[PDB]
Formats: sequence, structure tokens, C-alpha cells
Amino acid sequence: KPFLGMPAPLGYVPGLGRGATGFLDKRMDERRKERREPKIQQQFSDLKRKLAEVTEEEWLSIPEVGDAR
Amino acid sequence: NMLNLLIHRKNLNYLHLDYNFNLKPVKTLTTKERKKSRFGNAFHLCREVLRLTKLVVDSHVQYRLGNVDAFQLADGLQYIFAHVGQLTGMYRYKYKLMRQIRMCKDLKHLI
Amino acid sequence: SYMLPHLHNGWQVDQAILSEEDRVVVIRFGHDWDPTCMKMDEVLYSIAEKVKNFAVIYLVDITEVPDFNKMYELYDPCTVMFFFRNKHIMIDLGTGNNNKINWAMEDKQEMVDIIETVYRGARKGRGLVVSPKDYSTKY
Amino acid sequence: QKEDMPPEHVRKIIRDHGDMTNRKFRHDKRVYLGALKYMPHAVLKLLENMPMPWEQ
Repeated sequence: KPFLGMPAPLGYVPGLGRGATGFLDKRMDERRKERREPKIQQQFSDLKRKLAEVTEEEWLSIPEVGDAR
Repeated sequence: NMLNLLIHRKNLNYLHLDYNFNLKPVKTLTTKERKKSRFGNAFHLCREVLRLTKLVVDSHVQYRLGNVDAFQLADGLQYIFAHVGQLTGMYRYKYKLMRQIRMCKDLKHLI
Repeated sequence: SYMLPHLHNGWQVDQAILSEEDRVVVIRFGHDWDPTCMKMDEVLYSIAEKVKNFAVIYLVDITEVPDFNKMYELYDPCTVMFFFRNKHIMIDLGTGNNNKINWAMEDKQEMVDIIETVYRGARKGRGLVVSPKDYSTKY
Repeated sequence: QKEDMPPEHVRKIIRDHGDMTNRKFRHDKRVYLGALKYMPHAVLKLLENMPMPWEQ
């Protein structure tokens, strides 16, 4: 994934380079005004606060790759 | 005029609107044109409501010039209101329109 | 989902299609919040490893890069689009649009067959292939 | 109070501003779209005042 890393274009359109084929304002605002006039996180979030306590040494010494089947 | 100005903003010159509010397109629209031209029922709906008013107003205009008749005019108006589904095409874009169509069928029977 | 990488510019899309000579380049076009664009994001992620030898997968979001909306014409939550040597590939799933993919495929297995079919037929320069299972009824 | 125009003043205004697209009717453009939710309203007032079959 080397390209994934790089980040810069030429000031270039995407379609062309590959060779691509397709198969007053204030007044208005005033007028508008004259008219004007999740669950999962909730379930868990509560646990996540619970975590805060844990020490940085323990965060390290966590067993890493256990297969049980 | 409003509806044509809206159409103009698209730049769809091929699409044309005549004086009885019938939308005519000179040529089939490429896929990109088809995408961009897609619209809600109101443009179609707006156009058809205006067509209804043009029918009514024109009847009175003829009436001013004598084409419309103290009796012919009235019959024309009854015809128009009973024939709206068959005069417009609204129901195409919003089927529930059927609710008006059925009412007109019933009024047609009654009258 | 975090398995599969994402493409953050349309310039990441195009280079990614070019640089992979020997494998399919499969892209899911759609946006994170969607019900159906999350489901596919799963059924692919599970498959991506098995297939690493002939297919490469990426993720793109219509909102992140809207440059490609008109040219390939993208409608609905998501579209799966297959590329091999810069040539847009094409398959008939019995659904009535031979370009891309729309519907959500059901099994892992039936998804791997389609990728495998497209690649095998594609390798021969064939521009159409036939999905063995034709979900016209499904979608 | 906004004492009303005699009659001809509106006849001339509309006649002048006839072209559908005007470079000048430019602040009508943004403003015109904003005041687009009152068309239907105009239609209702027009229709409810039809002349009846005994009136010329």
C-alpha cells in the first residue's frame, strides 16, 4: 500500500488521468427569517468510564495472542 | 415564466415548454443529463396546476371575446373539473392523486 | 471494517487502480452511516484475506470524494465496482444493470464465486462474464 | 400606509421585466427563489374569486 501513504496530487482531476470512460442574498435571508419566526454507545459508554481506572503498567502486561480453538 | 426560468438554470435548451404547459424535449438525454434532469413531483405538479388555471382563464378570455358561452362556458368548466386526471397527468407522478380522480368520477355520476 | 483500508482522495482511487497489475481492484462506493453500506463492509472484510492472492479491496465514500459521481453515475447507498488493468469490468447478475453491483450479497461463499468468476473471465479480456447465481429476483 | 398603485403602474412594470432571464433582475434571482412559497397562495386567491355564471 505504498501510494496510500504519500498524500499529494498534481492539481489533477481524477477522471482524465486514468483515461476515464463513463460506461440580494441578505434580502433573501430576511425573507426566510420572516417565515421561521447512539444506543450501543449508551449501553457501553457507561462501561468505558469504568475503564478509566486501569494503570499503564497493566495496559502493557496484557497477554497478546491467544488462540483457543 | 417562472418555470421556464428554472429550466433555463439547468441550460436544458432541448427541453421546451409550450404555451399550454406541455413539456417537449427535442432529443433523448445522455445518462449524465438524465441524472441531472431528475426532479420532484412539484415541477411536474406545478406545471400541471398552472395548466389547470390556464384552461379556466382561457375559457373566460374566450368569454370576453364571445367564444365562451353563458352556457357553453359553464359546461366547459364542468367538463374541465371532471376531466382533470384525463387533462393533466398528475397521478403519474403521485399515485395517491387517485383520491381526486375518484372524487371526480363520483361527481361526474352525480351531476 | 478497520481491516480494510480507505481511500481519502480521488487521487488515491486512481493510482490504486493503476498500480495493481495482477489482481482485481474492488471498491465499495458508499458512506459510513448507511445501513447497507455497513453490511457489505462486513461481508467483504471477512473475505478480503482469503482472496488476497487475486483480488485487492478498498473502501471509498461518496461524501469524501464526489468527483466520481457523475462519470460512473452513483446512486443508492453503495456500488461495488471492479477494475482490472484500468478496464472497468462488467457482470450480469440477472438484475438488469450490468455495470457495477448494488444489492447486498448473502453468503460469504457466493461472494467469493463472483470475484473468482470475474477474475477468471477477466484474465482472458472478456468484458462480460456471467454470475453463476442470478439475483434478479433478490434486487 | 402603503397606499396602492392606480393600475397602470403594475401593468408597465411587468411589461418591462418580461424576459425570463435578466442579468439585471439579479437580486430578484436570489430573492425571487426565497419568495417562491407564495405562488400557490396566489392561485388560491385567484380561484376562489371566479366570476360566477351570471356575471359578465
